[PDB]
Amino acid sequence: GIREKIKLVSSAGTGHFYTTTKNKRTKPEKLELKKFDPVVRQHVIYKEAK
Amino acid sequence: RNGRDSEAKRLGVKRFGGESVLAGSIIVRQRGTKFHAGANVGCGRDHTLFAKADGKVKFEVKGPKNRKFISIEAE
Amino acid sequence: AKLHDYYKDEVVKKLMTEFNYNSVMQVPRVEKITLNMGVGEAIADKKLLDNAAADLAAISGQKPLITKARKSVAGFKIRQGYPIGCKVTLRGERMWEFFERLITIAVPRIRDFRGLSAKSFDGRGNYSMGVREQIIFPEIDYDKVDRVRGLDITITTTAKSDEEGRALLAAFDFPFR
Amino acid sequence: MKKDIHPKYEEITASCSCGNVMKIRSTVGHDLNLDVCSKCHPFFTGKQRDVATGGRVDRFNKRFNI
Amino acid sequence: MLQPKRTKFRKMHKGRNRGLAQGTDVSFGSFGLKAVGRGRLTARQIEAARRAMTRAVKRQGKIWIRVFPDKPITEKPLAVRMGKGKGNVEYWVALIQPGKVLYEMDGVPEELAREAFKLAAAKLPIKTTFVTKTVM
Amino acid sequence: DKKSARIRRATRARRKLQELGATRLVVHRTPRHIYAQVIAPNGSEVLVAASTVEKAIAEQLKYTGNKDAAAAVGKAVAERALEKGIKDVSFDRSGFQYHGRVQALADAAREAGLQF
Amino acid sequence: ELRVYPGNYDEYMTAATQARERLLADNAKKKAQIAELQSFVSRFSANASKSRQATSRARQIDKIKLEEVKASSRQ
RNA sequence: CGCGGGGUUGAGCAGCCUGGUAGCUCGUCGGGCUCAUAACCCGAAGAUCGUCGGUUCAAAUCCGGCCCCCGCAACCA
RNA sequence: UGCCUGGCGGCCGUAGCGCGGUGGUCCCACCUGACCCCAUGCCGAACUCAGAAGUGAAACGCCGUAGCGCCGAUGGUAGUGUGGGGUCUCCCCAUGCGAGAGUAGGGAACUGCCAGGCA
RNA sequence: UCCUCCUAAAGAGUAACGGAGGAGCACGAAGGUUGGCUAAUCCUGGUCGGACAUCAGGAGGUUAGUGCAAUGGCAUAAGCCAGCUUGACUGCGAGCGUGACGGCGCGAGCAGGUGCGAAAGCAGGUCAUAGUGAUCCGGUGGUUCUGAAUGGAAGGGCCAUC
RNA sequence: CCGACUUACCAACCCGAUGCAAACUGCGAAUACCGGAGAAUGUUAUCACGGGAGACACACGGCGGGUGCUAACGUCCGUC
Ligand SMILES: *C(=O)[C@H](CCSC)NC=O
Ligand SMILES: [Mg+2]
Ligand SMILES: [Mg+2]
Ligand SMILES: [Mg+2]
Ligand SMILES: [Mg+2]
Ligand SMILES: [Mg+2]
Ligand SMILES: [Mg+2]
Ligand SMILES: [Mg+2]
Ligand SMILES: [Mg+2]
Ligand SMILES: [Mg+2]
Ligand SMILES: [Mg+2]
Ligand SMILES: [Mg+2]
Ligand SMILES: [Mg+2]
Ligand SMILES: [Mg+2]
Repeated sequence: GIREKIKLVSSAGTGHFYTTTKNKRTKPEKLELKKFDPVVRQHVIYKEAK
Repeated sequence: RNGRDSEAKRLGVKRFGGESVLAGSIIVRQRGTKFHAGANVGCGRDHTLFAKADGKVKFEVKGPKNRKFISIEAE
Repeated sequence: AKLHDYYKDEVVKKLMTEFNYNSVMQVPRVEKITLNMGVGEAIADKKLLDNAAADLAAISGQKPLITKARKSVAGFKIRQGYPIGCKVTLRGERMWEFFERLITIAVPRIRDFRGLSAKSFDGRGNYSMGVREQIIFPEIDYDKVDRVRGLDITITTTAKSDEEGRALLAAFDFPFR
Repeated sequence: MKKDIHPKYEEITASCSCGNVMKIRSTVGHDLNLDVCSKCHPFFTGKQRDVATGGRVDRFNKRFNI
Repeated sequence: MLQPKRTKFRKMHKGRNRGLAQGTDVSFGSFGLKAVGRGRLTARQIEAARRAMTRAVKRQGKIWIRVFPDKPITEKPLAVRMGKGKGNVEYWVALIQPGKVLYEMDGVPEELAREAFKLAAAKLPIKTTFVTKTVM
Repeated sequence: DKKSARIRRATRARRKLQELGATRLVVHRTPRHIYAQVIAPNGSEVLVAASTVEKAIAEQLKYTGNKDAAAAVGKAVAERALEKGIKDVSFDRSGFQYHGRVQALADAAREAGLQF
Repeated sequence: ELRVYPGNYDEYMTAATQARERLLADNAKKKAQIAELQSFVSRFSANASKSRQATSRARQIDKIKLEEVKASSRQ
């Protein structure tokens, strides 16, 4: 509805992304969560893009 | 204005007392937590008590508030 | 403090002889003094609550706690969480000092002095009192003041009887009737 | 206390117009002189002298010059 | 008439009517009209029988009505096919079992309460009887 | 009340230790003494008991009931348990904050040879 | 949205004014022939023997579909 | 009570189109003009936005209930 | 061995409330102070630290009392499985199971592992 | 189409144009962990302040609360605050529950890398059950898996996703 | 102003007694159901896999019930 989809692209250099939904009215800035990257097998930072 | 209902959820005790259950088998499918998890049983996010080690189910009443507890004998 | 040592020196003996006690720790004693102001309206002027807290902090040198609405009562257009008043609880040295410097100079400054009522009791030996204005304390100097905000003072003691609560504050030279 | 969030509290010597030296602590920092405190307050005569206005009988009689 | 001023739900199941009753003793007054039959009893027959009770004594004595309808009874209108919903609430009945003491009065002579009950027993659809207070 | 509001503060971790089946080192702290005891997994019978109220640790200490006193009783249970064959326990908090003389009890016991 | 109008300042003024005014007139026409259609749909579509005469217009209101109008940011 | 509509100052109507602003025409009241009424010019008045509720920082506007009025429908053999 | 106190349980109102009394050598609580280890949406009130001057008032423990809470028969009543019957929108007979409420009454716990003080 | 209660006859299931209410979401905290906390409602005393705002004492005991309807729950709190954080992880998964099938649900434990905590430990989203649609066709990213003589490439496949 | 007085009138919370409920429960059966042990009996009556089907318009009667008017050889469920 109002909460639409974004993807958290990996900042470990590879092509990997988790998918989540974010309320774009209240939060206008990106998401920054440390999430597991299985290609490199370590916890890197995961910025959002689309 | 009426005539709506939901599919039955098939709750209730699955393995009654005295039944020799294997490991990981569901014992009670619950909605709240009417039966509390005792010894060698768990409690999922759905509140479904499941055997955590094979044996014989045991229903018992204990605790300050006369709660219903489910245990397992290591047999 | 001064009033604390006055108490422990002579009021203990006075009350012991007046109530035929047998242990020192049985005499009623003051336990805390809580002074609060319910500013009523802060929804209109959110800063007036800040100014009221500043007034209370000037009156008693402790930063007040801002007490917020408990239930969303519909009469006065408030909801849960709205800041409604400010409160200070004083214990020990600060309690005794404020008690002394109230009863000595702040009380006589009320216009048309009468003497505080003797029936202002909750029934368990704890006293309550209003002031109707705060200028009577020496801590307001007619500069930032815009309202005539007052205080509400509750002296809570370990007295277990209304009569004992009467006598405890009477023995301290309270301006009674 | 909680590390300098309260107004400054120090000992001051506030005296009355009738002498009345007291050693107190207050958050003013400047000495204060004021009216009579309860140490010498007219709390027993300030009320007995308050009733002075009233009664035109004696005013009529003092006007009885004729 | 009689009616629950408020009800949690608009319509109620037909249900059944079995077993004996619980209000079997005269507890407020001194003479009572104990039911002997069975069957639901409307709220128009409560008032049409109380009016005969209050008219025979003509002022004398309190009377107690120890029964209350609190049971809605629906009724499909005329010339309407079956189904397509439940009916419309029309009246309220008090399910009466044998033994249920219906009315009781007090302060009047026995021979006059017998005649007032007999006048009010003829407006009811169930067999009734006369019962006096006991010591238990 | 302070003891009802503290036993309530302890019932959470007490029961988790029971369902994990763990022998627990339970502490009780008093403004005058400090007690410690190792308790069997069933929670009913004790194994090792040592406290500053004991006349074997009372005179060695200048004062019973400070961080120094707690440190001494810490070594008392740890050595006592090791002679009894118990190496793994769980520190039961009893609602007291792990901050003061309670902490000095665990630190002395942990370092002295006990493992938790 | 940025939409490029060739020309000059006056050219943009006249172009924007003319286009917005024609849009707010297309809207009027669509509103009129939707309201008239909906009048017929409300009159019919419940008649017992003429019910199926509102369904050739119920589907035609579904084909006019006035275009989205967004509030001008001038104010 | 099955489907739509509206209740706003004394009368008839905008304002509800995406919450902050109660308005227009006639009418009522007080002056002026006139020999006097009308017309005309000046000034002001009055309304709980049908009534009770809910999100709302605010409501009339958004939502819900209740009443009043105004239109359609309650089929064929 | 006996009594009292502290900790951890078993058991969970026959075990909990209310009223009267009682205990400070040990233990427990209150208590003195607080720059500091720590803390308060403010307040050493709570959490926490250093120690013992006083009390047993408050709390707590213990004892006694039925005013409540609580437990609760026997007999009867209701219901009901199977087989029969009736004037069959409700019941009865044979037989097996047999409540709920209420009545007489019971009743202000019992017990285990350690560690102290005095026996 | 999905969820909750009753009819439903004390395991599960069970129909009608039977009786009553909801859903087509919300949340980078309203998730994780650690530490702490305990309500409604009336009685007395006080400046405005009154039946009801804030304060103090007592009675009460969860009659409060839960982002959202109902039921089942919850004090060890699943209810209320505060610090740090991203387990709202990747690959698997003994064993079960419920489905005619498509499928849906619960899950101890193992391997890799984190978070909170002194530690034992808890964490694979939220107190639980609603918040959702198969296949075809096509889009974007990664990947020598294939590449119609051979080297490439288009195009297929595979993984994530619209 | 104060409420100065008066009420034949209404009246919540509580206390004692008497009732009612499918969507009430501080209580609570008979049956039914799940699991275990044991005899007697029953041409395996049980399970699994495989070849072939038919059937998915049911009706009445007893018991428990919705709807109906506790009307219908009425209508919709559970069990025999
Ligand atoms: C309509 O139903 C009537 C029936 C009679 S025909 C035998 N007439 C039709 O035309
Ligand atoms: Mg069932
Ligand atoms: Mg059944
Ligand atoms: Mg939550
Ligand atoms: Mg916690
Ligand atoms: Mg939580
Ligand atoms: Mg939820
Ligand atoms: Mg090639
Ligand atoms: Mg390719
Ligand atoms: Mg078919
Ligand atoms: Mg069929
Ligand atoms: Mg059939
Ligand atoms: Mg038939
Ligand atoms: Mg048929």
